[PDB]
Amino acid sequence: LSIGRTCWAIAEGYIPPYGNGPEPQFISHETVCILNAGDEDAHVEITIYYSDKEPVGPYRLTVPARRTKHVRFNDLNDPAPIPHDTDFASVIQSNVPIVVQHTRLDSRQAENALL
Amino acid sequence: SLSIGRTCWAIAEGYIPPETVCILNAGDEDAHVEITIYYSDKEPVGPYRLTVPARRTKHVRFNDLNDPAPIPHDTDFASVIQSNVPIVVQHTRLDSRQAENALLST
Amino acid sequence: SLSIGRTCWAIAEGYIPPQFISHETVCILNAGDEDAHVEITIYYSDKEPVGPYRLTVPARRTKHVRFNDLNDPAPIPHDTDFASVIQSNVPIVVQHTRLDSRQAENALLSTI
Amino acid sequence: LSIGRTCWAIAEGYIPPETVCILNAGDEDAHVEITIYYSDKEPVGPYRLTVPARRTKHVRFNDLNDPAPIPHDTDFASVIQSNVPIVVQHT
Repeated sequence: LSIGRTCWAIAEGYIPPYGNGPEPQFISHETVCILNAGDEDAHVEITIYYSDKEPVGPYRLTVPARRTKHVRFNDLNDPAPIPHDTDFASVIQSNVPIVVQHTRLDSRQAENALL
Repeated sequence: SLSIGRTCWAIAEGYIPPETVCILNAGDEDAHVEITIYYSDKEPVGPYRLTVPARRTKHVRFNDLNDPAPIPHDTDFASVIQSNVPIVVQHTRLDSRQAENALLST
Repeated sequence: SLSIGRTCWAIAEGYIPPQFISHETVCILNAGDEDAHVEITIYYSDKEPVGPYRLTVPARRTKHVRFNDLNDPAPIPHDTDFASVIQSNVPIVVQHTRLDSRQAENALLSTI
Repeated sequence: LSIGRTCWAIAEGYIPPETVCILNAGDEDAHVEITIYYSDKEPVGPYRLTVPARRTKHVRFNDLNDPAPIPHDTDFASVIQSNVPIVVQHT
């Protein structure tokens, strides 16, 4: 039923600078993979920390009971989008235990060992 | 002997191309493992039974899982490993070599 | 007032040799309300540990530290396997990418 | 003045046709004993080795030979024990 905990911290965080186009496959698709094996919906709140400015408010998001959910940091926008080419860190909190795992590059980038 | 590890483990990442779970049972009692696969859009897929004998290790390829059903490829999943006795569970996602020598193969 | 993390961390691995490439970095987070006075110690396989590398991580702030940028007491010999111990007066969260995984990712990334 | 613990386990192990990085930030030498586990046969005796006080030490599994060398192209696992706390990391 309830595996994991309600508070996770990720000291690393970085979205490489790109142009005004769609982020490239050769870039840090830094994602936060979350699992909620529980029977109650997980109301996740993410806080981003920086090296020079104050923390950016609660980024709400939900992870349905008995479900997983990958969250690209780049896709975060409310309250605000994360400044690219900036070192950040994050804290993930939930009402129910969840399992969190940071990935610097998602699954389908590794799917390129094909040559 | 040793009863290292725990009876419950969770792996948030899981993805098969068109990953292995390494388990160690340093204990004296056989480990009756039950694996549950979670998805992002559908309900969990039933208990995948398996056994890890006492004082033995065992590498389980997720692709080799088939009963209740095979794991859909090109699909992001997650898993929960449970045992009656403490076991040590580990997962490696990015093969250092196969990645380091794929670059060479430009 | 997130008093998350602990006052002591250790990294068994350590090794110094575009933009999308990462390297020997120690990312630290201090979600607390008190400034973090971090002290890093570097260990080697053949010589004694190199003194306290002081550094500060302000309350409610993060901070990435390149091992290469460490210089006082002294710079870390490149092409040398080392390890480190990070201590603080207040709880901090410390994260480092396992050398192998790092090199590997950069390999896949490089690959056009 | 010690970090880490006296026991570590590694579920993965494989030498194709892997290094254990240890750190001993303590003031007492660490007498490490490694046990290799397999999927079909019993565990292979104590592989002794020492990690000097305030020192690190990388140990290639391939370099292990006493009691015996580790069969290549074979999936194995290991348990690392010490008389004093050490920090271990598989690579």
